[PDB]
Amino acid sequence: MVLEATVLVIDNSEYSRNGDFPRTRFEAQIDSVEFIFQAKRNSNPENTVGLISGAGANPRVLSTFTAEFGKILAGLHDTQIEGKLHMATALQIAQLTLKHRQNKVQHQRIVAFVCSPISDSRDELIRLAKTLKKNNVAVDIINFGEIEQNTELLDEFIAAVNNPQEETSHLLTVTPGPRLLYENIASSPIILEEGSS
Amino acid sequence: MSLQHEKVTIAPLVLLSALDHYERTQTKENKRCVGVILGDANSSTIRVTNSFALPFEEDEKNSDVWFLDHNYIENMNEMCKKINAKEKLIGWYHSGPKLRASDLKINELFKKYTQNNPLLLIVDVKQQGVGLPTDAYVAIEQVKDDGTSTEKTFLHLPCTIEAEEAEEI
Amino acid sequence: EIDTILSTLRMEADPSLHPLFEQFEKFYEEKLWFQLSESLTKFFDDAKSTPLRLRLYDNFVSKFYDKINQLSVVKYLLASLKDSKDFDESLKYLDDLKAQFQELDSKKQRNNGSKDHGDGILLIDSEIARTYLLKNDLVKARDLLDDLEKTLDKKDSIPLRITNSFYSTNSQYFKFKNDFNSFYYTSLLYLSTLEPSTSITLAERQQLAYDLSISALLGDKIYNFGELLHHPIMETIVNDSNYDWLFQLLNALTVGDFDKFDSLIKVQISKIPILAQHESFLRQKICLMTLIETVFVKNIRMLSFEDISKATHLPKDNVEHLVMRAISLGLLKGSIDQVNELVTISWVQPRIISGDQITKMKDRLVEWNDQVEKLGKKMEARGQSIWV
Repeated sequence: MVLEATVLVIDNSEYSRNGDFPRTRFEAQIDSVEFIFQAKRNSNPENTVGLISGAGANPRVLSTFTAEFGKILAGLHDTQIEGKLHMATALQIAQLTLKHRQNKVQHQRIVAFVCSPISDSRDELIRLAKTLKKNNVAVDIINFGEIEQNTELLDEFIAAVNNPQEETSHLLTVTPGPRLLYENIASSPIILEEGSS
Repeated sequence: MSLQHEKVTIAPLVLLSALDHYERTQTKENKRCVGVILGDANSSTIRVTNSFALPFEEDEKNSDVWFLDHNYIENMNEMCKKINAKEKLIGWYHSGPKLRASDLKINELFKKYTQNNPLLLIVDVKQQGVGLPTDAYVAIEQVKDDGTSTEKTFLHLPCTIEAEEAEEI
Repeated sequence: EIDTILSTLRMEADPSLHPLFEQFEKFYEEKLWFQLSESLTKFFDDAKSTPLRLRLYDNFVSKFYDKINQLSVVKYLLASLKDSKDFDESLKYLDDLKAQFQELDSKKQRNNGSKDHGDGILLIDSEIARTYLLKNDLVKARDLLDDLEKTLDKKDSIPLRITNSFYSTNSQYFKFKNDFNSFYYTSLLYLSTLEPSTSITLAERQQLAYDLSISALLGDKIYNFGELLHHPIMETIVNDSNYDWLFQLLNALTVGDFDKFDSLIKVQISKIPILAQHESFLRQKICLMTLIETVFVKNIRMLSFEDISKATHLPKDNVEHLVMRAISLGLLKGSIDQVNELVTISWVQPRIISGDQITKMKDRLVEWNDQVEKLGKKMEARGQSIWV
């Protein structure tokens, strides 16, 4: 919704080669990202988007907060998929991006795609869940990596981040079978999100 | 990407430019300033003329998490040619006090820019040493004969000066 | 479609490989084609000698080329066709898959937008060189190896997989010539860089351990004896009758013991005739080792010939010849006095490090540190008035 800066975490993994979403999950993310950018822009023109990845041996800033849709897209061609995502750093890298923005009038928000069973420790990320809300960052976990037969670390994180605050975390679970990733996010709330001051 | 490397000659301007840049970002007190480093490369002695600051954030609990504005650099290079059209990207300076093991990950990102293997020029900001208060390293990837896999590791290059007539006087 | 082929191949296969067959079927259905790839790796590691392998890979390569991990896919085949015994067949099959890849990267490289397929072309190209080497065509292999060599060096970061395949061509090629010193250096590079997932077997690894040891015993500028003892392949392979006497010969050399060397070689020279047709290197090596060793560990860089006579247990005629030969080899450098009966050295060839040797050099620095330190104090006390 309005009055928001957005860090999109795109998951670069080899679990994004699963053709559970046609054709492949990575290429489904290519369409999805472009929409999410446009949607936030027409709601309120102070919304800008930055892009980070999981890619590398350590995640990386590919795009700083920018008003250009084409730089986000360009960032997607740049990043490789042999890389692999680790949650613990990806959360922290994103907060650093939220400290350098084009519009310091907006508020701080993360949207995170997960295509991977995250083998990172649950207990570790629970400390980081409590870091975000002190920095006044919310994270939305778009989850379809851990419905692949792993336990849900995510349930715990979403509850911990939630606190009376206008930035509110939201949990989406998406059906793994074919419906076209971009469609499932588009038809579900991405601008009907509401605050909890 | 050239492996053409033997030495590093350093303009006095670089050392000084990087000393102020560290304190004007105000990433100091065990927080690093990392900027781009500009000069000639693709020759045995790497000739370093100039440096600029880059916006940078250093998580001090985890030096393995940082902020680097990738876009900006492309913007900056266009301005570097105005100054001198032999300035091109050749690396990034570190502000000491010495080499670290968080430097390899930062080095990665700097491979999308340089036509030479990214230089790490440690500008000591305290002025320690028995020669020039600089060390120089470059990242080279090489097999190890001990029995372990291919690592990327920093080999030292000597530090030296040479200077233009205008600069020296 | 492919499902019926899996079930008939599952039936024929081993009990060990039956549970791995079930998993390809389940994962195909569930559309999680990445965990599909991991099961295949474990299958291809221990399917080296069963016939099921060629058919299984032929099924999957057709359907997925970039919807599984490309590097592994090619690596399987290289191993598939080394274990084959029909080489005119292997050569076709590789060539046909190469053709497909060159067509493939026109559509798919841009469609995916972050996956190249050109690393796969190089991976096939390495094996076609080795195929010529199995047929005893050394020239053709070299023409493919020169192309691989240029590409590899341009890269400033290397995949382990490609440079492993690069070294594999070289090592088989040098030993057809029977070049010990060339073969040895190559094989060190190959073991060091090895992949996390080995399609390289322990049988080949035990062979490589044997070849290296022949090269060292039969070498003349190889003083890497402790390097073998400081690399897992030879120091952990001590386990068979064949590698017990052999391991001892490499230890005998390092300490410089001549009586044990002789006792083992008397047993073994009969049993294996390869030692019986290169004996000259073999018995001379232990004399050279002791010769380079002595000069290095002493502060002085000159030895009497009487000191050489004792230590290598040779006549005074051959003590002089041993020095000549060493310098020709370029292990020691200097000048020879026959008329002060000295050898005066100016160069030692770098050789092994060992706990022992580490300490020997340390001491020399303390002693030289004392010479520096006390002098600077003489000079400080002198000309005190003038330090401006």
